[PDB]
Parts: sequence; structure tokens; C-alpha cells
Amino acid sequence: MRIKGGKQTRVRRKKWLKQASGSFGTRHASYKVAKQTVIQAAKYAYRDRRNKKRDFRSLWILRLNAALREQGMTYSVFINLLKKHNIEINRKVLSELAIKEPSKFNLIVQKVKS
Amino acid sequence: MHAIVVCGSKQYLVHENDTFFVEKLEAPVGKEIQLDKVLMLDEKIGAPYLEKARVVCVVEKHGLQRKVNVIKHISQKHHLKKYGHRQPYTKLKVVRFVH
Amino acid sequence: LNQLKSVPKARNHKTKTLGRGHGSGLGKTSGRGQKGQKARKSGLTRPGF
Amino acid sequence: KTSMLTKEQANKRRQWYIVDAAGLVLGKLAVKAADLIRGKNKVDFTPNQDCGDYLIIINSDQVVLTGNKKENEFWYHHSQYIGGIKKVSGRDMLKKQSDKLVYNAVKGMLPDNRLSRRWITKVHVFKGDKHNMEAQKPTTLNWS
Amino acid sequence: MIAFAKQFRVRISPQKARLVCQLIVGKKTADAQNILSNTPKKAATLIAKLLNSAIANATNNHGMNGDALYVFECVANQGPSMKRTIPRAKGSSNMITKRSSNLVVKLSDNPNERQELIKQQKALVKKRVEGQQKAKMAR
RNA sequence: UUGUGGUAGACGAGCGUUGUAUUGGAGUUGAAGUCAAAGCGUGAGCAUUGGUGGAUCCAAUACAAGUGAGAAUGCCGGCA
RNA sequence: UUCUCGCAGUCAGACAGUGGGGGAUAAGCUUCAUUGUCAAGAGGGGAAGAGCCCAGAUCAUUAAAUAAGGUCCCCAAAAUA
RNA sequence: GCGAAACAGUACCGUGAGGGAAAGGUGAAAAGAACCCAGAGAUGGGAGUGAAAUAGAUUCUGAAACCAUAUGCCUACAACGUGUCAGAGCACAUUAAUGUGUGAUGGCGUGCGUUUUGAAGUAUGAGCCGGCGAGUUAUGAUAGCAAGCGUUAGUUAACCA
Ligand SMILES: [Mg+2]
Ligand SMILES: [Mg+2]
Ligand SMILES: [Mg+2]
Repeated sequence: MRIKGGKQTRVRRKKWLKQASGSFGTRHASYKVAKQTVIQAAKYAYRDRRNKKRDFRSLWILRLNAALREQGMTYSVFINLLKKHNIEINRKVLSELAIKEPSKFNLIVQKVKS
Repeated sequence: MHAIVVCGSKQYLVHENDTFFVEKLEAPVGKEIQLDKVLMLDEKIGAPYLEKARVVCVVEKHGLQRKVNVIKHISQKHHLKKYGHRQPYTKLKVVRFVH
Repeated sequence: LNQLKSVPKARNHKTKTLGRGHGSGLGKTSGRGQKGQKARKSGLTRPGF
Repeated sequence: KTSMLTKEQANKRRQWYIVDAAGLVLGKLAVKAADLIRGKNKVDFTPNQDCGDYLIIINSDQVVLTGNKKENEFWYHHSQYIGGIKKVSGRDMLKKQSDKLVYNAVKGMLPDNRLSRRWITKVHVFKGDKHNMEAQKPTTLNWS
Repeated sequence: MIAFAKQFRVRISPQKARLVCQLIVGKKTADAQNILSNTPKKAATLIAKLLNSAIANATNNHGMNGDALYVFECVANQGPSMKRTIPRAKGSSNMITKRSSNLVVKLSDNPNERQELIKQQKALVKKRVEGQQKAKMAR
């Protein structure tokens, strides 16, 4: 018994090529390059799915530092004024968003002054 | 007006009539769930949590997020393992918040 | 006993196919190691040796 | 999952400024200028929209460098040729070209980036008190 | 309302025919026949005849207006090739490949004629989604 | 409750292909194959609709193998 | 990690700390005993580094506290004396 | 699959012994496309036959690499293993989905197999696509698992019907 099987190979390569669309040049045409680029893209996806929560926290810190620097104290002093006194688990983003709807944030920053 | 609520493990800034997506809650469509934990309801800041304060939401749907197809591949060392993931979520909106 | 569904109890064991990729294991080297005398065709010198 | 963080986009509004760099020092002025240009101090800093303000620096030649640097630290500039090192000293930079000094000291503090070359053009360093940018109605603040 | 005309396996290159086909495309027919006759190219004596034949096909067969015509869309697709051997120093026998071109010229009558192709494109997906939806009634 | 990085390498459970057997069954009211699409799976892989095409084919359980390709200055054909 | 049975693979190692030989208290040198790491191992520090320091990745989260290292700007984070 | 489905040991290479290929399918049936227009003509476009002429003699189907055309979006101060995570504006509207195509701009980012102590590698292999292509078989040995049969057990080979 002889088995040729050109169906399965083409279907597999078609899936790999379909994965990489919107790629420059031949990367979406030739399969040999498409597989390399899909592998590399998924590596980058795995690394960035961690780097982005590494970075968004930093952005929230930055936009909280800026808001507090216009009241007379720094972010590195505000965190004490949440943990030790008036123990609060308000998150590190929402205290950021509260500036985009301000004058409810000022209530926070003057509440810890007690 | 606003409120800050701990649903799942993420804290949410939530007003009236807003739809937000949280992690799976094990509750069928249409029922009302009272999220219990809450901090900073309205100018009223509970230090550990705001006691005797809830936010009442109606669950809209259970869904699966977009597929994340993770392939990990040691370079030039005989390894091409592949795995896929569809994190389930629940979308739900608020009706009003218990004072 | 319904030849349309004929089943045994247990005899169909893991067939180590040696050269069909890595996911099954036993792939490119095929269990022969790396680059020795045994790696080449017809290794395994005389039994008592 | 969670509520997506808010991020302004083409919602930028930028107000001019004026600082009279009479007796400040180079670097302490430069970090403040760099932050004011980047809009790092804005309450809503979107990292990719040039949300920062404009800036005009006046009386450049009066800025001061601490210590004996005026005779010991050199600024270099090289053409792509050979033997093209142009090497000038702090005393000569505070006289011949002073605005270029503050300009360069500010530019290097910005990231290697594609808005950095578009940020830096928001810094206008006039050498003397007079200017032609009174039309834009700047504010005025001390030591920034 | 297109009335094309095609010549197959002309002994010209595809890449030399595309140079004058660019000249003729998008322009009116009165300033195409003459502008193509007057240019000094081998790829012009081979396209003047074809363009005039397309004119005649449009005018006689389909019955269009004529002085409203314009060259809708011009190409020189790759026709079949010929393979030949060429001697060399020391007998190395490179392969010369003679080219060819399947020229085709389309002559439209209404000035737009392009949104109609897009309309057919959109219908071909509208019917796909519609057949998809009518088969969602599997309950 | 304790765990879940991993080459060589040991072990386990599996997908797919071609055909035979019996069992069901779809097909000119359009079969396989082929492209396209904004689906479903933990993976190998699997459906749905439409255009083309113009006669064979799909699922369940066993069985048997020329059974699974990105690399061999690989072979053949085509094309840059 | 002891005993029996089936099945292999391996026998070109490298560097850092420590104690010595050869070497010239020369080598990213060579040969050993030892502790690690890499190999076969990603992340953070180190500007950039396979082998140093911290650590040991089931997958998703636009959650919180930390280790080495670090807080004028690039680059997240500090002030007083 | 015989080297060979056809005028193959042909054509072709070689002084000679000898070496030695490739390619098939209209349709049910030629009803092989009279006639008209352009053109020198092949041919093409209508007509005509026919179920279909995107079946037309280039003749079953007709992927990919490859070459051209076109709606939609971006790009002419920009350092780029070319993608990813964020993200504007723009244009559409689906296997109804926290949707689709492009993606100004920020952060981040030295390919795949091989062999090596260690390679992005100034070490090597691959121009690209498709197809072909590499642990099987006979007869015995030992081990594991399952089954039949069992304590004077078990078991056939050749051969014959
Ligand atoms: Mg090898
Ligand atoms: Mg391989
Ligand atoms: Mg070489």
C-alpha cells in the first residue's frame, strides 16, 4: 500500500501562513519564512504579556507622582500615608484614574493628613 | 456617583450603568450578584474595606476572551512546544449601589 | 459478538516510531545518541567484545 | 481583565512659557527644561503624544558652570572627516555660542526616539533678553 | 460594457510591453491610437493593431458610443516561455529563455466602470454571509 | 496536600493519512479535490457558508502499513 | 541515594570563589581536590556578557508586598541631619 | 508502476563497448466553432451548435512560488532579524463577536536546522514553491503485558483433504 498525502502538508502550511498576515515582503508568501516569523512573534507575545504589566504599573506610578507633586508631597511619602495611617488597600491605578476625575482625588490626598 | 469595588482580584472604578468585565464568578445569566468588598464608595473611605456596603450588579454574559496561542521554542535545541489558552470572563453591569 | 464493534482487553502498546519528529520524542537522533560508532548504520560490534 | 487605562490622544493643548536663565546653572536648568518639554509633570502624561509645553530661555550667556569647569571640561563636535574634532572650552562656549550650549545640554537628556527630535524644537534659547516671541503670550515662571 | 481584445504569446517581453501599455492606460482613444503609432518602440506596432481591433469590436459588436470610450485597463501578462541552449566558453551551455506576453486591452464606455466591479465584489460576500445566516437555522 | 523549566534519553496517552472488513448513511436538488471568510478545540487537528468543479464519499469499532517533511553543497519540474 | 529486572545516553567540557602543582604567585593557559552556575535554564541587577549577584518560568490579569541592585533627566522610585 | 501507458531501448551522448530520458484525459457525440467586424495573417471579439464555449482544440480538475491591475489605509528627518505590547486618526461592516483592514507615535526586540565548552555569528546548509526521499522484512534469542490450557502438564512442524 502506498500513501501520498499532499492534502495534510498543504493544510498545515496553510495554517502557518495564515497565522502571519500583515507581514512585510515575502514573510506572508513563503512558508519557511512564515514559520520563523510566527515562532518569533509568539516569543515576543510571551515576553510582552509580562513586560506590559511590568510597564503599566510604572506608568501609573509616574502619573501619580505628577499629581502629588502639585500638592506639596511626593509619591514616595504618599505610600506611607496609605499603609501605616488609615490602612487603605486602594489600588495603584485607581488612585491614578481619580485625577482624570479630580476634586474627588483631593479628598484622598488631604484625608491622609491626619 | 462613582465607587471603587474589588471584584475578583482587580479593583474597579465604576459608576451607574457601566458594563465591565471581571473574572469568572460562577453565576448564571440574568441573576443579581452583590459584590461585597468595597472601598471609597462616595467621599466615604473605608480603611480596610467599607463595611456594610455592597454594589449590586446584573450579570450579562459568560464569554471566552480572544485566543492566546502561546508557542515556546528553545533556539536550535530540539523544542517546539505549543499550547493555547482562552481565558473565560464575565461581563456585567451595575443597577445601583447599596448605601 | 458484533464484528461492527470488536474490542480486545489490552494488547496495543506504545510503538516507538524512531524517526518521525520530536513531539513524539525519539526524533532526529532517533535514540542512537550523538555521533558515535553506535550512531552510524550497523553499530553494535560483535556480541562478545 | 480590567478597565482599560485612560490615555489622551490628539487631545493636546500646549501653553508657552518664559524663564530668565540669569544665574542658574546648566544641568539643573536642563533637567527642568527637559521635563517641561516632555510634559512629564502633566497630571495626564500619555507617553506617545507630545503632551508637553513650549519653552523660551532668555539670557543664555549669563548661565554659570560651577567649579573650574570653565577651563577644564570640553565640548567636542566631529564631522565625518578625519582630523575633524572641533574642541571648545566652557569659557569659550559661554562667550561665542551660548544658546547652542543650552540646546545641546537639553537635547541629550531626551530619549533616543522619534519625538525627541520633535520635542527639542519646542525649545527656543535666545542669547539675550530681547526676543520676537512676545506675540505668543507666554506665561512666566522662575527657575524651570 | 468592456469589450476587450487579447493577443496570446506575442514574441515580445512582458517587461518591454508594460512600458508602452503604461503610456496608453487611462487615456482617451483618440489620443491613444495616434500616440501609440508615433512612439518608437517594438511594443507599439504590436499594440496599435490590437487597440484598433478592440475599437472595432466595441463599436460593431456591443454597440457603444465611440467618442465616449476610454482605455479602461491595460496589461501585458506573461505568456508561455521557450527554453533554448546557448554555447559558452569551455562548453558550459547556459539556458536562454525566450519570453512572451498575453496582451489584453479593455475599453470602457462609462467614466466610472470601477465601482461596478467593487459592487460585484461586495455582492459575492453578501451572498456568502447570507447563506451562512440562513444555515444558522439548524434548530 | 505536594508539585507542573529542560537537550541527550526512559515511560504513558493520543491526532491524522491509505486501504480491507462488517454496521449506519449522504450524493447531478451537485461528491471528493481547490481557493476565500471576521469559527470551535489543551495540541496534533476539526467543522460551517459561498464561488469553482462535475462523480464519488463521510462518521463509529477493529485490522494492515510504501503512514506524517524546512534543512541531506538532496533528486525532478517550474519560477524569480 | 540499598537490592533485582528491561531500556538507554555519556567518557571534546567551560567559567567564578577556595587550596596547591607545572608556569615567571603570566595567560580567557594547563592538571587536580572542593563549592556553585552554565551545559540541558528563561526574568531583574550588571550599559551591552552562557559561566558573577539574586532567583528557579504550569497559562491568563492594564492586582498587592519584596530579594540583589537602585532613587537629577535618559530610567520607575527620597527626603532630612 | 517494467527503463518504456505514445512508433522506447526511440530521440539523444559517445569513434566504441556502452549510457539513456520526458510527456496521457475536449464532449456522451465534432454538432472541430459556416457567417460578420478589425487585421496582411495567425488570432481576437459577436454569431452558431451544445446542458456549460471560465468545455474551443493552450483542450478533466487547475494550488503555490511567480508577474501584472484595482477599491480601502499608511509612507518622501529617517537607523529598521522588520515583529510584538500599547495607541491615535482613517475606511468599512462580520462563521455577532469586549468585531474587521491599514497602523502616524511610545516601550521592547542580534532568525531556523546542524555541530559545539559556547554561535546573531566574521563557522557552516538551504535562492523560492510543489512533489519524491531515510529504522522495514524473513528466520531465531531474552524481557514486559494480555489470552488459552494446566499438575504425569502444554504443544505441533513437514505433509494430506
Ligand atoms: Mg548528526
Ligand atoms: Mg527538525
Ligand atoms: Mg564559506
